[PDB]
Amino acid sequence: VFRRFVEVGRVAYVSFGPHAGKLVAIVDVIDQNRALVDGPCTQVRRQAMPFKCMQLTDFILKFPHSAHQKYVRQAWQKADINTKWAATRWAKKIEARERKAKMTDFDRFKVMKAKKMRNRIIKNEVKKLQKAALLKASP
Amino acid sequence: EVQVLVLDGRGHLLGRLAAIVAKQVLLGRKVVVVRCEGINISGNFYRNKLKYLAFLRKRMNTNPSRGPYHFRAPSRIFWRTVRGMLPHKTKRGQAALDRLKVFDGIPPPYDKKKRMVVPAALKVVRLKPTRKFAYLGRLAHEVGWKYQAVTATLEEKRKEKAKIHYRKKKQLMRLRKQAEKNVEKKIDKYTEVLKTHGLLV
Amino acid sequence: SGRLWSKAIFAGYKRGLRNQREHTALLKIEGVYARDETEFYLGKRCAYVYKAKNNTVTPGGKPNKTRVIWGKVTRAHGNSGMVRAKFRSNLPAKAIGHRIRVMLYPSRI
Amino acid sequence: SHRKFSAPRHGSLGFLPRKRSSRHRGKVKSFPKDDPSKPVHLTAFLGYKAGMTHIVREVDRPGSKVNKKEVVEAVTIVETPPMVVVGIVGYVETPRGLRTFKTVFAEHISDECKRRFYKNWHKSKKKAFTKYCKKWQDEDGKKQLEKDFSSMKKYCQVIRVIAHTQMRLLPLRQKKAHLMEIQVNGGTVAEKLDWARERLEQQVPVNQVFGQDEMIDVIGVTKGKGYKGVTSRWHTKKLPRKTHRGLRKVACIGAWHPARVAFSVARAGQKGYHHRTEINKKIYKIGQGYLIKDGKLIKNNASTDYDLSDKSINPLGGFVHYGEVTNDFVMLKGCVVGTKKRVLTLRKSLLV
Amino acid sequence: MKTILSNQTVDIPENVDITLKGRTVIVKGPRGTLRRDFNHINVELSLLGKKKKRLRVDKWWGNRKELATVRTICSHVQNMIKGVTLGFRYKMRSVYAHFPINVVIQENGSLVEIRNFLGEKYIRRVRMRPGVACSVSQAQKDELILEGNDIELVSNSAALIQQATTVKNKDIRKFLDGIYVSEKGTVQQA
RNA sequence: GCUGGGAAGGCCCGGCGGGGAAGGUGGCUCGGGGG
RNA sequence: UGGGCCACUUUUGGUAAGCAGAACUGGCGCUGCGGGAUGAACCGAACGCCGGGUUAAGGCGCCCGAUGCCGACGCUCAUCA
RNA sequence: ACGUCGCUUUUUGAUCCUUCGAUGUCGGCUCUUCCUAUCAUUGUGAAGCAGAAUUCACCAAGCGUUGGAUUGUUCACCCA
RNA sequence: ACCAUCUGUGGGAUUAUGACUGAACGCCUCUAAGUCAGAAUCCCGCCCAGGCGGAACGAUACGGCAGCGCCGCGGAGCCUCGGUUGGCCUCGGAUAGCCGGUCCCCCGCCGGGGUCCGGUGCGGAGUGCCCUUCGUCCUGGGAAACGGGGCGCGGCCGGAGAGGCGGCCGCCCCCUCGCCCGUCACGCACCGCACGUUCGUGGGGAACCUGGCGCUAAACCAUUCGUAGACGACCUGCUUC
Ligand SMILES: [K+]
Ligand SMILES: [K+]
Ligand SMILES: [K+]
Ligand SMILES: [K+]
Ligand SMILES: [K+]
Ligand SMILES: [K+]
Ligand SMILES: [K+]
Ligand SMILES: [K+]
Ligand SMILES: [K+]
Ligand SMILES: [Mg+2]
Ligand SMILES: [Mg+2]
Ligand SMILES: [Mg+2]
Ligand SMILES: [Mg+2]
Ligand SMILES: [Mg+2]
Ligand SMILES: [Mg+2]
Ligand SMILES: [Mg+2]
Ligand SMILES: [Mg+2]
Ligand SMILES: [Mg+2]
Ligand SMILES: [Mg+2]
Ligand SMILES: [Mg+2]
Ligand SMILES: [Mg+2]
Ligand SMILES: [Mg+2]
Ligand SMILES: [Mg+2]
Ligand SMILES: [Mg+2]
Ligand SMILES: [Mg+2]
Ligand SMILES: [Mg+2]
Ligand SMILES: [Mg+2]
Ligand SMILES: [Mg+2]
Ligand SMILES: [Mg+2]
Ligand SMILES: [Mg+2]
Ligand SMILES: [Mg+2]
Ligand SMILES: [Mg+2]
Repeated sequence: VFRRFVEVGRVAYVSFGPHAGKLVAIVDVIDQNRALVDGPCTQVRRQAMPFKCMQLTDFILKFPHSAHQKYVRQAWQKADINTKWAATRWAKKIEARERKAKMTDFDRFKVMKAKKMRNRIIKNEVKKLQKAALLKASP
Repeated sequence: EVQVLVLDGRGHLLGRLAAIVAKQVLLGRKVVVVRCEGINISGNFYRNKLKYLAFLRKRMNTNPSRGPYHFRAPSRIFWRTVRGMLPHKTKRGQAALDRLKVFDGIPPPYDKKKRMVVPAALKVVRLKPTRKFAYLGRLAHEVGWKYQAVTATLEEKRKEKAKIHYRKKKQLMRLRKQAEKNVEKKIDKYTEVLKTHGLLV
Repeated sequence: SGRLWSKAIFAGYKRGLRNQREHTALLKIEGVYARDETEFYLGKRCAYVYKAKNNTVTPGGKPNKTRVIWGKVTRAHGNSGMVRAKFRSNLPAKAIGHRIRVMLYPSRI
Repeated sequence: SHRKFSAPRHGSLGFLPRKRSSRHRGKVKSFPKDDPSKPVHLTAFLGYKAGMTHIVREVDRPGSKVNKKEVVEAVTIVETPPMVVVGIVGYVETPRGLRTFKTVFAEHISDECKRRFYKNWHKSKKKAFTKYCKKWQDEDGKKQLEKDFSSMKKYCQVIRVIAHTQMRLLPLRQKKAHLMEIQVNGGTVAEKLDWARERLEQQVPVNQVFGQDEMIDVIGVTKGKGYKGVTSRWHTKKLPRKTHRGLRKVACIGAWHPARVAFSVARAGQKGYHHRTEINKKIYKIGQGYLIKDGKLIKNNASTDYDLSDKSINPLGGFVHYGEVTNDFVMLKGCVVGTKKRVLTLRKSLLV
Repeated sequence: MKTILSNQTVDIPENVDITLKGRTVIVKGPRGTLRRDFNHINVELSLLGKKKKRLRVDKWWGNRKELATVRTICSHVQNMIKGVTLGFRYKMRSVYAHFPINVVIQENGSLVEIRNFLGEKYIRRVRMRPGVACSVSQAQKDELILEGNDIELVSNSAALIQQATTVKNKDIRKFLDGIYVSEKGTVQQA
């Protein structure tokens, strides 16, 4: 059933806390509740971190457990996570959620205008498809 | 809010849901709870049945017709639980209690309306998966409730009619997605505006 | 052409369990469910608008049955987005659980 | 301290509101459980307590001292002229109980039935159901009537027929008929509506409801006794003759605590005119009632195949405080609640 | 202490296949189909091999009480494989001192009639569970053969017969009469 | 500002090295798989 | 005024006592207020009439002000928790 | 057994907090309800339980637990 | 009047206990997960009462000006009660899993399964969606033109758990408008200021005028009955064959 696992090299996304919104790599695990955590290319220095604020991604790096930050950074940079992360639907929903929050009053007005026209054109075509599909005369 | 809050009672713990509903009605909000037979109580069933049987024992020795009134319907059981969390002997509390409407099953006014959920009172998040719980409908049935079978048949009828609505809703959505593909050239101008501002990823 | 005020609820007076201080009221503002979000509403004018039987003069309008007790948000109450408000006259107890409008007038933005 | 010697309590607490019945007829309160496998039939009937007599029969009970032995047995005669069906009621099962869905009344409601709808038939102008009977003739009304039957057929779970007795066949002073909802059991809802529809305005004799030597339940109101003391109402022990302020009392009506008089203590009040249902009353005979084919035939009422005498069930000089029994009658074993000419409800046994 | 992983694997034979729908194991052997859900246990079920058909049960972060359920599921699954491949056969002997216990098997082996248990006139009517067939053996004089696919149902059907023939108000050490499960075994003997 | 004139840590593949190992990499051995 | 009573601790008689008798300090009596649901004596704190701020002891599911913290680590299932 | 830990308030003491401008003081009679530490009855387990009988224990207070002689008696004792 | 006679009832979850399967503890085990049987106990049924609790149905006020119902938002107004300040018209649910889509198979043209393809910190997302209000006048480009709006009529269908609601046609009568981007100017621009902005033609009570369609009754007292009864109350009768 399970597809994403806590393991050495597993890249996790920080949901809350001082490092919310960052990507980190799991270097080691301690006492079932915390893990040795290091994001050298995402500005998170090595430190303990509860598993509760983590959300596992699909990226797994290859380095030995408790390896130095240099080797984690080399593994992170080779097959770079930063560009791969930005291309996922997960990240671009985070980005879309961010730009919607920063939308100003003028942008809200222009979105209201664009949404109005888009919905009327779409909902026109829905009626046309409905009316077309209504012509069913067959035994 | 000024509109009525319709809460689905299935999967919700009795006391946890009652605490939320009690503060809502004290804040002037109208709350409707449906499917009170689907409400859960933590602890194995036998234990929770003993608690109500102990409640049944509390009666005025001199005149039971005046004593505590033991309601056997799940909706009235939940209603009494909320009443224990309101100042029901003051005019403010009586006004709040009159803002609560409780139902077994989902009656015709609310069967066609969307029903809310309180995560802080849900069994799946509030209760460990290895713990035992009891269904309010079963507890009510075995302590005096008389309408478990008819409510089940009517709930099964309601579910069949809801499936038809969901298939029409899904068919409509499929047609809308096809429409978006059909009119894409005359829509990309407004699609781009939505995407720049976080709507329509 | 618009609501132009935030919806708030007069939950009750500032109080201990067995002592009630009626000069200040605790308001629950809709959508504000944490203390860190109450900063916007501090100092904002709040109004308890109600109707009575006899007509009263309306500023810039014909007399009608609408009356109002004005106030303002003073500070945050608790950790869950409640605010304390002072009104020119202590709010009547019949208004508990009813509408209080927050005006946005003294804007700091 | 504990009472010195044990003794069972006087009277039952299952009949506690020892009050006058709110009704005079005696309602069924529980019809036999319906199973669609059985044929469509009626479950209840109304009769009138004519009087009592006794019979001689032969007992066929093996292993008994009375096997192949004559016995005499008190029987009650309940005059049962045929019902007239004048309506149909539909019920729908709800999580709040059964609620009446729709009622359809037949055309041509008899005057004796229409008297039930009035408190002063003398000063009345007999307008009841005058505008309702017209919808049985016009086209809008008939279409609306067909919709009502169709809605009953698709939404109702149990149906009942409103049937009334025939006063003018009785020897009583009362001309106001008695109406009862009689449940229809045994079949689909469509089948029991078709059965009920074709019995509208018709007569249902007691033969079609009950049969020979079957056990039925009798529902009625007991004889009134007025306001009575504890000695008669609860059959408590009479106090010794030396008692100062009265001996037909209960000496202690409670202890110091709970500091109130409890609901279980015997106290003076109404006795009689209580609603009661007695189960397991055997039908010893269903009498044919008087007939005229060429001459007055009265034999069948009280003639037995051993007796062969041209005599009616009516005693010599008539049933005391009732009159003469002319219609159908049911001969029940034993005694039955109520005074003479008291309306009784006969219900099919709920038991197997 | 919470153990990270407690796992155990059962080996599925070739003539029987196992299909998983969540924690619902469907076993489709030559003798029929056995289906049973385990949604009351929070475990992970996986079909491993396409060649040898391994089924692995895993519990993650389990306490002592819920590590005990790992082998319970495996044992239950192994009985499903055993039931649909060989079946379950319970042999019961009717022991008596004086009154012989007359057993009559009614429709399709689903009803059992016990007549003369301890010489009393009451007739014991024990209904077999669905999918369980009772019969009178032709090998020994006083045997009952209970055959079926589910060990739960076959054994509970046998317990129903055994508990029906219970001596009461007497010394059970002296009045040993009754019908008792003699051996528990399979059909087809493989 | 002080501290062990902070402790760790980052970069300089830290370079000349030495030693230790194991929650043992590669390799090798044994046992189970995909062409 | 010359009837006292209560609490920590020490302490005599008594099986013990919301019993009887002493020592020491504080209290109630003479004292309201916050908390202990409730309560002479406990905990906090002693009081003119008020506004603002902050606390004590005690609390922050709902009654009922305050956790509506993405609180931390464990322990515990009770058919009289 | 020697020891030792409890429970109860249906005994009797101990105390004197309430009542001395008054809470009618024994027993019986009558009547209701409650408890269980179960005599009987229902369902069970155990035996030095062959059967019959009896004893120990469990769930258990739904139901019942009587007529009399002597005594004001509560108690007691006997008859059935 | 046990001093005569008649009648007195079914089910469910389960206790004790005895078991099944089965680990823990490669054995065993009634227990841990999961199951079975199980009683004067418990709950309900049967039975008694029937809520400041509902339902269905009937009849609903004159022979004279006399009361009432429905239809009209029909109008002019009074007295009184105030709340509120966009909507969401619905799968079932699982949580050691879900959601969507598609070809073959089976069910009488859609569902139901088996592949296969996607999504899953839910984006076919309630952290969401829909509607979005300054109004008009010149004036072009796009959207549409298979359009809109008629308390216009008429017909039909679906909804019963409290349906008090929703939908679809036919005919008719009007706008080429209304939606987006532009051109073009105007409107009390009331000279900084609050109760503004909606639901709303709100609820309730008397009363006037205005048209149409309709209705012409009961209850109580008094009298009587005695199936009833302290009194109330209750069961009854009172010009037709
Ligand atoms: K207003
Ligand atoms: K006594
Ligand atoms: K002095
Ligand atoms: K002195
Ligand atoms: K004592
Ligand atoms: K005393
Ligand atoms: K005294
Ligand atoms: K005596
Ligand atoms: K005596
Ligand atoms: Mg006794
Ligand atoms: Mg005297
Ligand atoms: Mg084994
Ligand atoms: Mg014996
Ligand atoms: Mg003195
Ligand atoms: Mg002194
Ligand atoms: Mg002292
Ligand atoms: Mg003293
Ligand atoms: Mg003094
Ligand atoms: Mg002093
Ligand atoms: Mg003080
Ligand atoms: Mg205090
Ligand atoms: Mg306390
Ligand atoms: Mg202050
Ligand atoms: Mg508190
Ligand atoms: Mg609060
Ligand atoms: Mg006194
Ligand atoms: Mg006195
Ligand atoms: Mg007194
Ligand atoms: Mg006991
Ligand atoms: Mg008698
Ligand atoms: Mg057991
Ligand atoms: Mg069972």
